[PDB]
Amino acid sequence: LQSKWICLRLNDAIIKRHVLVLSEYADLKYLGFEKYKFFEYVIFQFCNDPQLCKIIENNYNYCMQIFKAPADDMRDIRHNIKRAFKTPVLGHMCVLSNKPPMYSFLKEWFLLPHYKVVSLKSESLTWGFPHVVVFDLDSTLITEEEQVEIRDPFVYDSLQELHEMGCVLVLWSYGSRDHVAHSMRDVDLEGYFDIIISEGSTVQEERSDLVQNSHNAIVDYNLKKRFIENKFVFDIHNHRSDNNIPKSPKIVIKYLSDKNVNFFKSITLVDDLPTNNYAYDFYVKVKRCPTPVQDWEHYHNEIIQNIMDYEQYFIK
Amino acid sequence: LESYETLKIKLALSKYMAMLSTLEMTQPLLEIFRNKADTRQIAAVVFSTLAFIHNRFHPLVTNFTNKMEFVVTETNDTSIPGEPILFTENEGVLLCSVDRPSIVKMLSREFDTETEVEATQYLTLLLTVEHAYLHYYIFKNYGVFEYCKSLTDHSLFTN
Repeated sequence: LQSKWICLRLNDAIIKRHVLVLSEYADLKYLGFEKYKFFEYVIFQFCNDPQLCKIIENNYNYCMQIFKAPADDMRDIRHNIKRAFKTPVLGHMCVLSNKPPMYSFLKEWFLLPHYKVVSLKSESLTWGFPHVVVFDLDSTLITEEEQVEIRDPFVYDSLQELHEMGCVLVLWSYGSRDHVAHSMRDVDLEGYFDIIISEGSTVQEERSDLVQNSHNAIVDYNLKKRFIENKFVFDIHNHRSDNNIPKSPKIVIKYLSDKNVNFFKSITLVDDLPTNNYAYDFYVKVKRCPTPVQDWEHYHNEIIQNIMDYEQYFIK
Repeated sequence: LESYETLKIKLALSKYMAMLSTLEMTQPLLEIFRNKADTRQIAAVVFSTLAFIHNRFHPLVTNFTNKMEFVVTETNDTSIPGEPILFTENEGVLLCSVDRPSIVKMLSREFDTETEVEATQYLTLLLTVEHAYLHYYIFKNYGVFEYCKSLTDHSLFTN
């Protein structure tokens, strides 16, 4: 159904470009006295109450924005909010620990506690606001053969070209951490990617045993790359006969914030199986390439064109 | 290899000095900032340099709102060490602070070597404006306390 939502903006917000999802408009009591001005964007469900619309209109200290969401998709939320507010870059979103909304699109998405936002930093090794992109290992850029082979020598040129643009380069796979790291050494991709992740199927649908606060990463300094361990089991989103390759945005956002990344212009998913595209803003259905094809020009120009469409849509 | 880079660097310096000379300032660069009353020359110089730097790394935009005003702070308290140039906000209007004593101490510190000394002073002033524009870029995009944080750490830009 065309879900109606109401979004509000503060003209004199203490901190800019952040989101807070509330169960209802009257949730200001949770923020309370002068502690609501921290956040910029407030969104909540609309109960088809014109009296509530009048109540909202009474608030002269904020802005009014009502729209429709045909599906509970985070992408549509971002598109509509940015279009209404004309902002080209979207910040973080927060919820209440005691009363968090149970919207479906929130699942498999990173949630920031409301108070913890004030203790962050903007350092991102970027001139300005970058994009986000992650790539698949097998059939995408690495041959399934024992000897890893480059799909296209122009891929390295494309990587440095994106670095000129400033887009964030990320690797996420599911093969063994050691094997993938040695593959990166063999292909010499040390100075290109920003985050290197594999074995993304750590989810075991944990429901009990109260196991937490157990972190141990063996960062082999043969390459000094961050060999972090995915301590996340959050594949419980909706019932299905078979589930795998969770590839959720939540993990990507966590590892981005690891480098104080908090203001990204856009994000794209580059993988073969469309199943990994759950609510990613841009999906690239890369053709399976178990052997070199050296046709990266078309896909690279597609990436550039998608970026241009994003910028033209929202900035202009 | 590095020779072409050095030539380009000196060319940037040549543009810097020629642009300064286009302001019709026969006074020596040091004596310009010696005059505390001649705040107008200092303010125009700083704004021109900031616009040029913005242009160098962002050639698209050419004109900027210079409505920001420049006050030459001369109180030791008002001065903030490390950043002799500061940009505040006054109900939406941004000001500028100039620590002339710090500038003078900067200009007369050392003579290097062992004309060109002009070039040393010019490069020093250029780097001062470099910090100025870096943190002002942070504010002009998004600064409330992130600008204050950037003052607490100017390395967040890195590159």
